[PDB]
Amino acid sequence: SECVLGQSKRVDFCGKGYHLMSFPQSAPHGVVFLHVTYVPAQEKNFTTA
Amino acid sequence: GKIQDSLSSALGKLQNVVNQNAQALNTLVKQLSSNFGAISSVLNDILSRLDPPEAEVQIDRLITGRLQSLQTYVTQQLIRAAEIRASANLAATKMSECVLGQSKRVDFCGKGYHLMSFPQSAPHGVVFLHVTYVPAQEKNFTTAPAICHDGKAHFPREGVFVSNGTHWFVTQRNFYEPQIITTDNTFVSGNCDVVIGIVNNTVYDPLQPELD
Amino acid sequence: DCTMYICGDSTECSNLLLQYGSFCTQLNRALTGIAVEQDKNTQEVFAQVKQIYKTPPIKDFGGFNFSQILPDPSKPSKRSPIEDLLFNKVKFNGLTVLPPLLTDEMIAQYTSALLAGTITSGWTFGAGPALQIPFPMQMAYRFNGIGVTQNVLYENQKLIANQFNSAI
Amino acid sequence: CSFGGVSVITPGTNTSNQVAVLYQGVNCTEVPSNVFQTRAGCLIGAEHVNNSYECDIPIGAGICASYQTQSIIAYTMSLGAENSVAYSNNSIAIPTNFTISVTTEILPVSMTKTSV
Amino acid sequence: SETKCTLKSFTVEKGIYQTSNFRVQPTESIVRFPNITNLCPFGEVFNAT
Ligand SMILES: *[C@@H]1O[C@H](CO)[C@@H](O[C@@H]2O[C@H](CO)[C@@H](O)[C@H](O)[C@H]2NC(C)=O)[C@H](O)[C@H]1NC(C)=O
Ligand SMILES: *[C@@H]1O[C@H](CO)[C@@H](O[C@@H]2O[C@H](CO)[C@@H](O)[C@H](O)[C@H]2NC(C)=O)[C@H](O)[C@H]1NC(C)=O
Ligand SMILES: *[C@@H]1O[C@H](CO)[C@@H](O[C@@H]2O[C@H](CO)[C@@H](O)[C@H](O)[C@H]2NC(C)=O)[C@H](O)[C@H]1NC(C)=O
Ligand SMILES: *[C@@H]1O[C@H](CO)[C@@H](O[C@@H]2O[C@H](CO)[C@@H](O)[C@H](O)[C@H]2NC(C)=O)[C@H](O)[C@H]1NC(C)=O
Ligand SMILES: *[C@@H]1O[C@H](CO)[C@@H](O[C@@H]2O[C@H](CO)[C@@H](O)[C@H](O)[C@H]2NC(C)=O)[C@H](O)[C@H]1NC(C)=O
Ligand SMILES: *[C@@H]1O[C@H](CO)[C@@H](O[C@@H]2O[C@H](CO)[C@@H](O)[C@H](O)[C@H]2NC(C)=O)[C@H](O)[C@H]1NC(C)=O
Ligand SMILES: *[C@@H]1O[C@H](CO)[C@@H](O[C@@H]2O[C@H](CO)[C@@H](O)[C@H](O)[C@H]2NC(C)=O)[C@H](O)[C@H]1NC(C)=O
Ligand SMILES: *[C@@H]1O[C@H](CO)[C@@H](O)[C@H](O)[C@H]1NC(C)=O
Ligand SMILES: *[C@@H]1O[C@H](CO)[C@@H](O)[C@H](O)[C@H]1NC(C)=O
Ligand SMILES: *[C@@H]1O[C@H](CO)[C@@H](O)[C@H](O)[C@H]1NC(C)=O
Ligand SMILES: *[C@@H]1O[C@H](CO)[C@@H](O)[C@H](O)[C@H]1NC(C)=O
Repeated sequence: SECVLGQSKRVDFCGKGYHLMSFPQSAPHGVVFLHVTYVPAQEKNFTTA
Repeated sequence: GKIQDSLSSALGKLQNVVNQNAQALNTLVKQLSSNFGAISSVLNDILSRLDPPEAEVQIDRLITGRLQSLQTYVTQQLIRAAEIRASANLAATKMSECVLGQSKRVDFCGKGYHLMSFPQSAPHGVVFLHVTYVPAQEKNFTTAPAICHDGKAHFPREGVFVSNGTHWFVTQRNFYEPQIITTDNTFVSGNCDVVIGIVNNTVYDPLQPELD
Repeated sequence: DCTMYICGDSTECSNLLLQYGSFCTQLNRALTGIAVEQDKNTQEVFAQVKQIYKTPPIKDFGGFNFSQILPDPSKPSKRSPIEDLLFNKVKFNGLTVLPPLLTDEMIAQYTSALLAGTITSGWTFGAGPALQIPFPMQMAYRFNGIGVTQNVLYENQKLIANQFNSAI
Repeated sequence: CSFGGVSVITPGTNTSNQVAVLYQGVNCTEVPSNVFQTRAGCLIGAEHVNNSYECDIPIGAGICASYQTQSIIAYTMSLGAENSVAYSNNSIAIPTNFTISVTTEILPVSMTKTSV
Repeated sequence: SETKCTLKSFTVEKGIYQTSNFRVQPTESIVRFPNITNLCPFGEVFNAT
């Protein structure tokens, strides 16, 4: 309901990172969720105020 | 007004827990009339046609059976209570998140977009009345991701660019309410040759005429 | 079958076991409840969709490529490539195995419809009628939901689509 | 041998007194009209149709029964309607109205406290 | 009627009910065995000198 039919803001409920979207696949007696997330990269430091 | 009709004319989840408990309590009492391999089911019948050395062996056969049956009753109640406990834990979370708040979780407080919830008490449980918003009566338009104007690319601040066939407007995404594209409801970033799907159209400046 | 596991054919056993009351009726009720719960588990996970949605015959999704997870038309089961990989990795004395109510063809057909709903309508089919939107614009709506400004998607569309494709 | 449970399918005595019978995972040639073989056993007293409806009484392996066409029939359940989204690379649908809907949800919180 | 008896009621509501069992029946008893054999004399056990 919450990761395939919508976008979640709950932390770590749909993978690591900021949840973008999720796709379901059927397994024998089970389900597999492929979670697509956004992960930030290559940071620089700055002065701030 | 329709909840009232549909109920007055559905509480199976509450009926089932009542039925299960009664069906178990009856099976417990109906076991007080089995022999388990004895001469009768009555202690006043083994204590009346047997001497004490022979009635011990027949009383123990009843004791073992009745202990087994009582302990089976007590195991199945632990397993049924662990399931009622999880249901009540979900009801306590729905009372917090749908009645004292507005939830954004999809399909947690009804089907649609949650507006509000109302609780009602039931015999051994709770009924939630979920009020949600459902969109209706859709039309198609044609879209673009950005608008090119003066060599710049414009994106909507909080909407979508749509076209009724010949003209270009901005709406909000869930309710159709078109507006003229101006520099107050769009923002600029970059030149209009890296986005794919840009269309050419004029972005209206409110100061430029009015001042002049 | 409690009686056939215990006694088992013999008749001297059945009359002796009749003396224990309803011990075997309780056990069959307990096992039948479990078996009825297993179908409701699957109905609650997979039958979460009103209609059986289909993807259009083109695959113009903004450079995004979903071919490894869409159904395979050249198969009796119509599973996808990854659902085929997952399915290759996983009578007695009164004992019996009942079949599930849903075939796994039906389960694969529920999952492909959930997939085509998402790729074509975003999140609108989960709250009502499915409203089509182009995939790049839906991806840009989702970038807003994590707090990134939506030109970051449109100016990096090709790179973002390549990264998705390599991760898949 | 072929031992197995016997189940009775009824539309409810407040509708009819006809009945169908499932011999579970028994080959339908060794049971002792409509005899129909299922992946779940041999069904007697229901006719097999070619339509597909929403599931009514679940038989198993995709087969359901209903009191429609009476008597008892067999078939393969229906997953649901069929909706076809007119997706394109530059088309959008936007709603022009709404409905306010209200639904119910029932939950057990307690059971009876017994002592022995 | 077998359903009404299984439920112990006079009104059954719609559903599906397990009512009994079907068990094929076996006829005749074939007793197989081996060929060769003798009368196996006990006349040297009970009649020894
Ligand atoms: C931002 O600057 C900080 C220093 O203020 C960097 O942390 C230094 O990192 C180097 C290399 O890993 C270490 O040897 C130093 O000991 C760190 N400084 C301190 C005070 O511990 C940090 O790596 C910089 N990050 C970026 C993205 O530039
Ligand atoms: C949006 O436009 C599409 C494109 O025509 C409409 O979908 C078609 O509708 C006709 C008539 O209902 C069908 O015969 C086609 O099969 C549909 N799909 C196509 C052409 O790909 C749709 O009705 C429009 N939606 C709204 C809300 O007006
Ligand atoms: C798209 O909407 C515009 C509304 O801005 C329509 O254009 C106007 O239509 C009204 C009534 O027909 C006229 O009085 C105006 O002169 C038109 N122009 C403007 C600038 O307002 C246009 O007809 C619509 N197009 C379609 C295909 O429905
Ligand atoms: C959108 O507007 C720009 C600028 O008005 C158009 O760019 C011109 O296109 C013509 C025809 O291809 C060329 O001859 C000019 O040299 C272009 N000028 C510039 C500054 O690029 C652009 O073609 C328009 N887009 C569409 C689809 O009509
Ligand atoms: C989607 O990705 C698949 C890869 O998983 C592409 O199929 C492969 O394409 C390469 C060349 O691009 C071939 O060498 C492989 O044999 C293909 N594998 C197959 C067909 O199973 C597929 O072409 C991509 N889709 C699009 C539209 O490009
Ligand atoms: C939005 O939908 C409502 C219905 O939910 C429309 O209002 C109905 O209009 C019809 C015809 O005028 C009346 O017979 C009904 O009594 C109205 N319903 C109610 C609850 O008042 C409304 O007209 C629609 N709006 C638009 C712009 O289409
Ligand atoms: C031991 O020898 C005696 C003597 O023959 C056997 O007695 C014979 O038994 C059979 C069967 O009971 C009779 O038909 C004969 O008439 C008996 N013979 C006599 C002379 O009376 C006896 O059976 C032998 N013991 C065993 C174990 O075979
Ligand atoms: C959309 O697809 C059409 C093909 O009909 C193509 O001509 C056009 O360039 C495409 N536009 C975008 C933005 O993908
Ligand atoms: C049950 O019987 C009553 C009266 O005989 C009738 O009103 C009701 O519709 C019946 N229920 C069904 C499901 O047919
Ligand atoms: C039942 O037995 C017949 C005779 O061998 C066979 O043809 C048939 O396939 C059997 N039933 C099933 C379901 O295989
Ligand atoms: C159902 O359709 C199939 C098509 O292959 C046909 O062979 C069969 O006779 C049909 N069944 C009935 C009962 O008409």
